[PDB]
Amino acid sequence: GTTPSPVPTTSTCSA
Amino acid sequence: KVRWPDFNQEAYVGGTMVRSGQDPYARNKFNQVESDKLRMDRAIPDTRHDQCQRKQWRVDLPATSVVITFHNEARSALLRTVVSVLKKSPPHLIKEIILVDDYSNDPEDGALLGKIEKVRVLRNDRREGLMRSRVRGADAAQAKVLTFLDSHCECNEHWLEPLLERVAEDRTRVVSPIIDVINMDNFQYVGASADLKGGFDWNLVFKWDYMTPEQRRSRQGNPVAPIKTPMIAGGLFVMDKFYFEELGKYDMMMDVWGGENLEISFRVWQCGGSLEIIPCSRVGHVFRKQHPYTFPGGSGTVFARNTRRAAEVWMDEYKNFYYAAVPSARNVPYGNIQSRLELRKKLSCKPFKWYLENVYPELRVPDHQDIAFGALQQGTNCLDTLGHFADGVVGVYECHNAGGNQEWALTKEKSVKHMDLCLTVVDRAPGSLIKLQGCREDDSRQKWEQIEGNSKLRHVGSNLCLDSRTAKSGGLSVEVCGPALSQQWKFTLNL
Ligand SMILES: *[C@H]1O[C@H](CO)[C@H](O)[C@H](O)[C@H]1NC(C)=O
Repeated sequence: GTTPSPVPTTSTCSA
Repeated sequence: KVRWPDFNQEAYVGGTMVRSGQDPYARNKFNQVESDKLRMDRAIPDTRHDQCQRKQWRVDLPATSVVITFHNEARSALLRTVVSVLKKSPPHLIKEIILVDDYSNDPEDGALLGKIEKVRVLRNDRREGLMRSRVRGADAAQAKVLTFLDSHCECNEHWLEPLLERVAEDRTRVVSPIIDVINMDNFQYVGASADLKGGFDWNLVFKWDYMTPEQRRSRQGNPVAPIKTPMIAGGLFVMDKFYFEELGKYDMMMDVWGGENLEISFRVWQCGGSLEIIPCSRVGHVFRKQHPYTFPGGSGTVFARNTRRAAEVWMDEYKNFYYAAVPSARNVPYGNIQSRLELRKKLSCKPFKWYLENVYPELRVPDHQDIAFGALQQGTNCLDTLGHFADGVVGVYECHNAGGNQEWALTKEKSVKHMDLCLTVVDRAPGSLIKLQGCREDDSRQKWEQIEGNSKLRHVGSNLCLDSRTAKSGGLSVEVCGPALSQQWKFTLNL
C-alpha cells in the first residue's frame, strides 16, 4: 500500500 | 480465463462484506459499505477539460505493463481498480496487469482476480513494502513502459494515451495524471482544484501545494499543457521501463513505511529526467486521511528509515533542515547507503542546491543565521498575521501548512519575523496585546527567546511570555510566564 495521504486542499483564504 | 464483464463481482466481494455492527472503515480507512454498493464498472463523470476531447493518438503508442501493489485492500475497491484499467484503456496498450499481493492476510483477494483476462498475480511470502513490491512487478514486466497504479483508483476516459504519448516522445519524462477525488465516505467521484500540485516541507512528508501566481497565470494560458512538478503525487506514474532500470529502480533497502515518492522524485530530477502532471489524464483515487500528519508526533519516527535513506543520499547539507524539523529521526537506523551513493556518482547527478533552485524554488530555505524557522505552532494552531500590517495585532489560526500569513523565523537578532514585520511588545503590562511593527535591529521590544526545551517563547529580559488566552479578545498578548497551555509555542524547525 501507499502511505496514507490527505485529500487535495489548501488554505481557504489567501495570504 | 474470463473476460472482465463476465467476472462475478457479487461472488468475489462475497463473505468479505461488512456485517451490521462492524466498523465500515476498518479494512482500509474508507467506507467499505459504500464501496461494496458500487458496480465494478460503475460510470464516472468525465472531468477532463473540453480541449482534451479533441486529441487523437497514433495506434503504435507503446503498450504498458500495469503494476498494482496491494496489502489488505477492500475487494470491491481492488476489483474496480482492475476493471477501470481494462474498460478505459485501448486493449492493445495493456500488455498485462501484474498484481503484486504484498502478503495480504487472505491470498484469495488476489488469486481470485487472476482468472481475469490479462491479470497476473505475484504473491509475496512476507510484507516487503510498496517499493520492493514494485521492483518485483517491474522485473516481471514484458512491456517497454511501466505504469504504476494504486489499489483503490478508478481510471477515467482516455487516461492512458496522454501519459504514454509523453514518454514515447522523451523517455526521460516520468508522468502522472491529475488525481481526482473519490470521497472516502460516500464514494462520489469529483475533481479537485486545478491549482494544486505535489510538494513537501522540510519534514519531508508529501503535501499539496497551491500554485504561485506565476504558475497559476501560466496554467490559465493553457490548462491542458503538461505541468512540471517537484514531487510525484500519489501512487500513480508512467515511466519507460529501461529508464526505470537505468536510473536505479527503487532502493531495495527501503521498508514498508513512508517515503515512496521522495527518493525517486529527487533522483529523477537530480539525474537529468523530469516529473510531469498531465491534465488530460484523469484517475480518481480514495484518499484516506482527513488531516495532515502531525509533527511533533510518532510519524517522524515511523517514516524515518525510508526518509533518511533519501535525505542521506540526495540532499547534501540540506538534510540538516530535515533533522531540524524531525529531530526524532536523527538517530533512527537506516542501513548502509553505499550502493545508492555509488549510483548517484555513476549517474553524474546534480547537487540538491540545484534541485532547490531549478525545480522547487518555492520551498523556502532558512537564513544561514536563523535560530528557528517555519511555523510557530500551538496544538493544531499557528501564529498568524491574520493579514495585518504594521500596527496590527497578531493572532492564532488553524495551521494550514500553506506558508503565507503563517510563515515566521526567529532571526539571529532574536526577532520573530514575517516579511519585514516583527512581533513587538508595545506595552509591557501583563495582558497587553502585541503588535506587528517594522523590524528594527536594536529594538529591545522585538527580542524573544525559546525556553523550556523550545516549548515557549519569552520576551528577552522579562518574565513575560507569548500567550493566546486573549485570542478571542483581540489577539496574542504578553502574559506573566506560567504553566499554561496557552503559553506553549514551538517552531517547526529548531536550527
Ligand atoms: C488566509 O487569511 C487568514 C486570516 O483571514 C489567515 O491569515 C490565513 O493564514 C490566510 N492564509 C494564508 C495562506 O496566508
